[PDB]
Amino acid sequence: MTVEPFRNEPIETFQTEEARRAMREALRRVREEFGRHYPLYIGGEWVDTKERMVSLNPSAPSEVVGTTAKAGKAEAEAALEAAWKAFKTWKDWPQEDRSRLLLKAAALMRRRKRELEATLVYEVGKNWVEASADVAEAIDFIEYYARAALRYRYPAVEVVPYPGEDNESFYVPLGAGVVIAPWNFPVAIFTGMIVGPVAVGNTVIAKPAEDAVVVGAKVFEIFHEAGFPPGVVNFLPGVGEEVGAYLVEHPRIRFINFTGSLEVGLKIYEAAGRLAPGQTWFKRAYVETGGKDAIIVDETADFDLAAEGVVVSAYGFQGQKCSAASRLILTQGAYEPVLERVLKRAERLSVGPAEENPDLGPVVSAEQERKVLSYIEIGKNEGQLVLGGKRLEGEGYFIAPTVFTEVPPKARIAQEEIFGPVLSVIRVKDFAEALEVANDTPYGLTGGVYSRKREHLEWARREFHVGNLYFNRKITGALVGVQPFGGFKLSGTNAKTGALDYLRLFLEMKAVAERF
Amino acid sequence: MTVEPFRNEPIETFQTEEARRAMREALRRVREEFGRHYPLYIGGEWVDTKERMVSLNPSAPSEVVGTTAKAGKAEAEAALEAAWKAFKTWKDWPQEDRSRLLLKAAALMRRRKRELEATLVYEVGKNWVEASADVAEAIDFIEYYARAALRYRYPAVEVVPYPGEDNESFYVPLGAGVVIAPWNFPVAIFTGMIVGPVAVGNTVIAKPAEDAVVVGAKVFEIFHEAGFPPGVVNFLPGVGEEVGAYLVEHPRIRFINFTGSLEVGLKIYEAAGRLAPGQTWFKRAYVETGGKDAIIVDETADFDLAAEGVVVSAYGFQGQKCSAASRLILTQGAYEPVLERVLKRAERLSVGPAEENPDLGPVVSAEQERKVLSYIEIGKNEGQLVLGGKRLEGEGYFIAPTVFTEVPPKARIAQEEIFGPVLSVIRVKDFAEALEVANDTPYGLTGGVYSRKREHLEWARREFHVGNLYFNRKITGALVGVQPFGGFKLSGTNAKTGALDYLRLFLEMKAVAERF
Amino acid sequence: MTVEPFRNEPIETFQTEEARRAMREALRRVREEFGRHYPLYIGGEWVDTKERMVSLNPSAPSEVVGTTAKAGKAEAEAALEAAWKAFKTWKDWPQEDRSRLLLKAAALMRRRKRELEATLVYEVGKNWVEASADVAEAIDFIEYYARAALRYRYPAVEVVPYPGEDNESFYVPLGAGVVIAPWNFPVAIFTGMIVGPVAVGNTVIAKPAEDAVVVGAKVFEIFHEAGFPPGVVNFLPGVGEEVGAYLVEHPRIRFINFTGSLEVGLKIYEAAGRLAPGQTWFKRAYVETGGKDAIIVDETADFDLAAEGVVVSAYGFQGQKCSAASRLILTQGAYEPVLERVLKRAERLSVGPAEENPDLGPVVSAEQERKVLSYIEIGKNEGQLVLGGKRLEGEGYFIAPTVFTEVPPKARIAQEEIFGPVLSVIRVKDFAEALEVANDTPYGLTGGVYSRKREHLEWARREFHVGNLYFNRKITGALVGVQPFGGFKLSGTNAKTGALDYLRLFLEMKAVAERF
Ligand SMILES: [Cl-]
Ligand SMILES: [Cl-]
Ligand SMILES: [Cl-]
Repeated sequence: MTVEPFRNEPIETFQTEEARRAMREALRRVREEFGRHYPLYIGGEWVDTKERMVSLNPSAPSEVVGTTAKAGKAEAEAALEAAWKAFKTWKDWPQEDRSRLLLKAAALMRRRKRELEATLVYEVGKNWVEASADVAEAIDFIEYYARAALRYRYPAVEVVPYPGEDNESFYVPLGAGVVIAPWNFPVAIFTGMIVGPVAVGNTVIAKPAEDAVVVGAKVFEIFHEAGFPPGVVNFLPGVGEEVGAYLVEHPRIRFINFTGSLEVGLKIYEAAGRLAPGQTWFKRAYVETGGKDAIIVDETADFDLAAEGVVVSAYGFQGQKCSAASRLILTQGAYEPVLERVLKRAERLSVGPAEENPDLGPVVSAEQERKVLSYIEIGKNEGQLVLGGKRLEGEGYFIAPTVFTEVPPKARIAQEEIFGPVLSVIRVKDFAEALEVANDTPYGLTGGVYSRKREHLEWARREFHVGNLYFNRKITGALVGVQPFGGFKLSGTNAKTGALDYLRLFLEMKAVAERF
Repeated sequence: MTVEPFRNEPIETFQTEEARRAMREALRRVREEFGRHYPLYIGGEWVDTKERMVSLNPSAPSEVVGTTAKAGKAEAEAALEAAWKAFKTWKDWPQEDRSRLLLKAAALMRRRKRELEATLVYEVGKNWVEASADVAEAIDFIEYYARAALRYRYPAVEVVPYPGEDNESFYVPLGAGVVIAPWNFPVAIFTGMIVGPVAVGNTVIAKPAEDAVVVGAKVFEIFHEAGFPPGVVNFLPGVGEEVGAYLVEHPRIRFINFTGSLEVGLKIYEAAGRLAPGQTWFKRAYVETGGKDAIIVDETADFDLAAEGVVVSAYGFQGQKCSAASRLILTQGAYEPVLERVLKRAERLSVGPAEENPDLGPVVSAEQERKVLSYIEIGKNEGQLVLGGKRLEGEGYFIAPTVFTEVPPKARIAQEEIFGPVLSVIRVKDFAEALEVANDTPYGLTGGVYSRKREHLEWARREFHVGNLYFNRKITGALVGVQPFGGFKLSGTNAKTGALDYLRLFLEMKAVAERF
Repeated sequence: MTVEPFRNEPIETFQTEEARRAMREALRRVREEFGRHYPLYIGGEWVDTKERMVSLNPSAPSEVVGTTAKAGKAEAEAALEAAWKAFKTWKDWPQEDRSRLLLKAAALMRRRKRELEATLVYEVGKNWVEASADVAEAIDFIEYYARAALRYRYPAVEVVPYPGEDNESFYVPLGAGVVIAPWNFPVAIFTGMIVGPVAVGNTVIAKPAEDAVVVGAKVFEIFHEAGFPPGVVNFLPGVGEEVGAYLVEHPRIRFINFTGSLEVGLKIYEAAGRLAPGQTWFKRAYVETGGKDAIIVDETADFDLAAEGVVVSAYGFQGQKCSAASRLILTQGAYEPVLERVLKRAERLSVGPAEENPDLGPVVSAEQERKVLSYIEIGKNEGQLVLGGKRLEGEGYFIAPTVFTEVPPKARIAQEEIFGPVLSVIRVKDFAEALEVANDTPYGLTGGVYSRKREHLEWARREFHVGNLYFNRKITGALVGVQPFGGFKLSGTNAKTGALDYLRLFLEMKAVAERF
């Protein structure tokens, strides 16, 4: 290697005066910047449009964080032309050259770290630390994929030799594809889904989520300054069901990288399986679709340690994470002790404008608020409400940390992804039944077990069917490189991000033999 | 990694009827082409000249084996322009591509093996087996270097990482250089010295020895058919002192790869150290300059095995090898037993036209004959002639296997390289004195020890100062890859051919750092 | 390994009170030591002489930092006898034993770090940080070569196996050689050129530069305390053209390791190519001969970052570095913005006695002052003087940072190494022409490019023909292990210091086969 061994970007806690000072100034500059307009980015240049996308401050929705241009079918076609044209030469860049480009991008992102975090606080309502972890993760994706990509450099395939011939197998990129990102990790997942494919030679048209178009534009400012060739990466903020669907169904889109709801993921995967008119390849579609994550606690666990991890896992970023603990499965012996600790901890959580660095900020939008409050009403008819369950006063979309107990395993609130600060507690007899209930959902993304009994931990290691399992610690915050992230069942296609395998998904192999 | 592991090309022994049949047919085809004229090869095409070179059959010098063009200064300049023009793009070829080209050349040579061996027999007087080993070695050089070159591909240097930077070191070729080859291994060494530098990106101007211009041209027929780009390899048969010296002293020759006499090697090394008018680099000159190799035998040895190895080493190819055993150092207890056995074996050696596969063919030329006969006369005044020492009947330059005994260590025939079938026998007290006499010459190429005493063998491993040492076996016929070949002291610059280290000599290193 | 992974010795910045305190005390003790006399070091003992070498303080030349004995031909012969005698056994030391000796030497040097830096400040006029980097580099050479040498331990050569035989190839040291060092890095390069050869079994006679004999003696005090066997390393301060030339031309000197001017390097390389009377080997000569290093800046660069790097690169240690940026090539779009920033930065540079830790100390000697002022006069007739260009008031050899602009690419000041604080600015149309001008000098040591355009950086990576290339950072201060140091063309033989390959230059290979 020609760079130092990968290390995860430290997540800022803001305990020191220097950190608080830097963050206050970043928050103030971003705030003073409200209302700014960001154009589309196609073929290496910013391109404006007549229509626009508006991004509001979830902590005070009367405030416009900023606006962006709006991509329709015409802009989609333009981006496609630029991306395919760019692919023609981008695919031939030595891998070392492409990786150095990503490393430059990571360096530029790191320098604008505070600013990006501040933008997350205002645009999507993350408190300070949640914002810091998001940006740190994005930096990690770039650093990790830059190095990982070199493991696939020409000619990387291990083959069996043959007398009188040279037999060489190597990987080549797929082409131009589309990236459709979520709003909950608008810098991290947005960046990761883009730079992975791009690092190995693909070109990308990125479609940021409606609620996070501004931070997406700022990421592209970094790509532009880094110097990615025209067409290699394109920014197309717009409506998913419109320009997003258009690209997914397009005959000239080689692959689709998607992270979001199961509803949309199911549509994309189905569409990808169809041969659009004139299409000349079988589309590849990678989808990460969330889950209904549970944390199990048995009577041998450290109850205080468990309650702490459950609260962090269930309410971090208002429970708006595909990794969030939305289910708490407690064995008979641990039910009371753990539930009482969880409630005492959760009732002390603060809720307020994200800029104030509360424990919980607001949910991301009115629509999200509607969805979460709606599930709370359903919950009142399925389980026992024992904490919160209501909207708080204020313009922002504030929902109090909520807890339902005595919830039936097959209740809607114990099966459907709510994506809000709502925890469903399920009582079970023992560990065996705990695993039963844990596995009995259509998902399989994250999971956790708090227990001191080795046999239960090792049993879960083999039988708790989730892609990311954690013992005696929070089940959120998967670190790039450390914990390959991706699930099973309806949580997606198991495309592990922050793992060597991720890049192989954006490559195809060629075997060339020469008989001398 | 994309081809089978390296293996040495089997040396044909002609023990089967099919092998003999094939050789007889190759000999017929080759002699039926004795009238052919081979032009120069410059910039991808054969270019003829007014003057010419004539090659005779040393087994019947009135018979012409062929003629070639004769390169002068004008042709040297033409080749130089073509080689530098080619270097500009040849240096940028992926190493994998350059290696495949060599592998193709090896495959072609292997298919024309009998034809080349037959040409060696008629042009330089090698018997069948010596001819076969020569061609097999050339094939080995191509196969080995094609593979070794890949160990230096971009970016191959191991460096220490530094924070915030990419530090990449890699190898790059030198440019255009001249290869000046000997007549004793006109296919193997001629091929090795050319393909080694070429394999890693350099371009070469090859100047074959006057006595083997025809077989040198046939090697280029192979290079041409293999498809080396115009200018990469150039064929310039001509007078060493003329065209050879012109290139060596030229300010635009980047390196010189030479194998031949010490006399010429010393001149070349001195010239290489000077800055010619307008020259913009420090020239690298690699010179292998023969030796005065000895085989030591103590009283614990298997005398029959030793006598066999001595005869093989001293008279193989009429002793015209830089590795030939020209000194036989015997301790008191081994003297009589060994000398009598060597004499009995040597007196049974046949001598005659090489095509009849005798034990010994003729020496290569009238000049060589004059030199050898002169040393024989000198020997008569320094030691006691006990075998041979006469020219044999026929126009061919046949000289009988010769043995001198009671030769003083510092005698001219015990110090100077005769390059003929002349073995000097020196008697010593013990092994320690044997090592002292072995080391006391200006040379250090090959050497051997016949003994069963482990302490004597391991002692020699450390104190017998020669680049290639052999225990209880012949000291000639070093195999590519198995025995890196090159010596110490006045035997040259220790450029180990058939070894990974050989290619490093034709590369320079660049270190590029990028601060992100 | 039996030691921790190599890490570069930290370069002291002296920002903390502890560092300033330690340095002030070291400077005071060295100063109080002025006038001390150091003898020659031959055969493990200090040997005085009648004549002496005088070392003055360039910041106040009336002060004698110290004096040393003076080696003539008689002392050279004595050192040669001691070095060859020492080689006899030193070559047989297990590599692990030799490396541990170097590690001990490094530990002793590290403990006397402040003292050595202080000696550099007074003897050669380096400010505090330049002095710190010099000593840190020396420590790095010892630490790096100690480990690197183990990679060559018996039996290190990868060979192809053969049926019924043991085939073992291994490296052995060359013998006793001479090291001729420069005055600009009298601890670093002096140490590196000595310990590299010595680590693998060679013995050395070291000839320090006239202006840095005292610090050279202090290095030998460390070697002595470390315990290198008598004769392994010898200290011979004296006149280069006298005792230096004597050793270079001597028939019993096996190799020459030289760093200095191109004029002397050319003479040494030529002499090394000659066979002195009675010489029994082909001499090896490694020469690093400086350069005419340029930094290129295009219109896409961070002009502030570039101006800062240019000033550090051009004036660090008064531009008395073979790596110093003596040329600034600016494209049309970057000319004005960068030149104005360079001038504003350079005009603020302080000049004064090195002990005061100014930005620039004095040039090293009266002769150097004469040479630099002379080139300034030539510059006034070739380009436009826009800053400095004069001597400052004081006894010390102080020259103001100088800048010439509108300099013709082929002007003497844009082609010849001035080795002073003189920068030549060259205006060009674009990057293509920038590379043209950059490569058009007889040298090829260091180079740099400030640019944000990936295509220009990657183009330079392959076409800016210098051994050490840096992007968006200073082109001086190559770190051992991180950036193999050595150039192309007339900058030397490309012997990369602080790289694994460096040690191979002081070894020759032996292949020993045993047929069972
Ligand atoms: Cl599982
Ligand atoms: Cl030896
Ligand atoms: Cl280069």
